[PDB]
Amino acid sequence: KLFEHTVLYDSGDAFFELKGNASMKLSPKAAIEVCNEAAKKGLWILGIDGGHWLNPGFRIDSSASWTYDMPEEYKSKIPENNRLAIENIKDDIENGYTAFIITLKM
Amino acid sequence: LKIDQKIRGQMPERGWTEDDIKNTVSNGATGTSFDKRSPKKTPPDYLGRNDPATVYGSPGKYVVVNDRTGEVTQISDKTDPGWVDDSRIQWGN
Repeated sequence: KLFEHTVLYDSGDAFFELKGNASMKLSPKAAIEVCNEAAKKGLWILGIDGGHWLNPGFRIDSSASWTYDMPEEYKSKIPENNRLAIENIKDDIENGYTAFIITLKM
Repeated sequence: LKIDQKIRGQMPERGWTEDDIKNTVSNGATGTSFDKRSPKKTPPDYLGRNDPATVYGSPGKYVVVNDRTGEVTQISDKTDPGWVDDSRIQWGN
């Protein structure tokens, strides 16, 4: 990997610059940034895994796993995919989750 | 086994190949977990999940499968030596 598993990245830019798809640990702030950049890039968000950052260490919680399979005609639905993804992250924050891993269709 | 688009996309980024998953599962159950996902976690149908799950593999290198649907619900990141196993996993049973 081009990034460190021992680091909780706080900027969405790191996700793209360091190729963190489906693997990089993101702070809540960074997770939202990645979702917004995904939309701007025309990328569908397939899933978001929520968990806790243990300073250091990521512990995934399967009950926080959000999944949205991409339909055939998906481009016009990206805005909704984005909205639901961000709503999901905000709901996880309300539930005490402190880190996320995002999977985009790339 | 059922592998959705999300898991398929995660596989190459988490060190798993189609064969790795199949082999790990064929080796037999090594633990149990549960697939509890609220309706909002499963767009666009929003059915959610409330099913027992089985774990295959070992710490840091495991796959979780929904007992009812056959869906792979989680795959560990084998590229992360510090991956902390999901708290719901109970090894042995």
